[PDB]
Amino acid sequence: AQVATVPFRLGRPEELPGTLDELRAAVSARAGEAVRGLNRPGARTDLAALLAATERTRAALAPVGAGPVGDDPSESEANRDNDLAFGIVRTRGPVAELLVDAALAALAGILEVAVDRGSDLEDAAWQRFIGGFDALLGWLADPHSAPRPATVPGAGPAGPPVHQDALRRWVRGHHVFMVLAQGCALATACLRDSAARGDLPGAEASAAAAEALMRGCQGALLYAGDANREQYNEQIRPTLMPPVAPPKMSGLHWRDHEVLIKELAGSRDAWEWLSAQGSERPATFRAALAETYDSHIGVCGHF
Ligand code: HEC
Repeated sequence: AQVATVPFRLGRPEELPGTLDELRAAVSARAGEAVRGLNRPGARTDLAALLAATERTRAALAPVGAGPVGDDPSESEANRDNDLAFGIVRTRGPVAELLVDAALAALAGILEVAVDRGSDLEDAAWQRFIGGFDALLGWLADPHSAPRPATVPGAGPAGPPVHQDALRRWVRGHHVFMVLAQGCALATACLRDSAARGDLPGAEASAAAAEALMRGCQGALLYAGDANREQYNEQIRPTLMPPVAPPKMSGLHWRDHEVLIKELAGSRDAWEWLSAQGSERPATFRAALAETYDSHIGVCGHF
């Protein structure tokens, strides 16, 4: 709809790999490709070369999309209308590798607006918001080491508010939601599995990935509210037409979010287990966890 790239191809979060070995054999080859693309020389000089690097990468990548899913018996209309509302199409194929394409696609969508018209988001919140991609792809490239944070160029100050540019950031922002939700769902399932199997190094890396993905979602919720408050201001005009409403998420029941909170639940005993074995991630995660829950205010309706 010229506000976001549609359809946004995405995997079924239920089919996501569940253990650190199944994740690596499935996604580490395509993720490491994407990591090499987003850190090739010159790509981090400014925000412009980062967008060009994002496009060269996903262009070079052999697309894995085996078409739309279609007849899905596990999908409800509460999931479908929620998927339609933001142009999401569930796509057949390597679900983990699709998450790599969705990440590269959603990031490029965020980078277009910030190159033409900058961003009034704080330079500290801007970092964790983009670093969530570096976290996801860096960890997907090597699910057994904590991802090391790379440099993220700044954004210019917010230029002239173009018509419904806060709507472009509202739809393009919700794609980052489902991208980062699936990723954080992985690192929790791997943390749960590694903990039960006595994989202490694997538990540490998965927790580190989940935390940087949680901090990356907090910055995604600030970016969302920045565009929703700017939306609330854009509607003081009395409109003789029926006032077209911004697409909203219909309650907690969007698919990737349903999976992530189920993963987060029942992962309780693993976080306490990491804290006992001398880890420092259990503390800084609960920080990012509460920071993210607070950041729903101003973004989610039923909230
Ligand atoms: C509106 C729909 C949203 C959107 C845009 C996001 N979340 Fe979620 N979330 C939502 C609700 C209604 C609730 C329950 C609130 C309550 O019961 O008081 C939640 C809860 C969470 C949680 C807590 C999980 C738990 O307590 O076990 C987390 C961690 C969470 N939500 C994460 C999250 C992230 C990372 C989002 C951006 C991708 C996000 N939410 C968006 C509803 C909504």
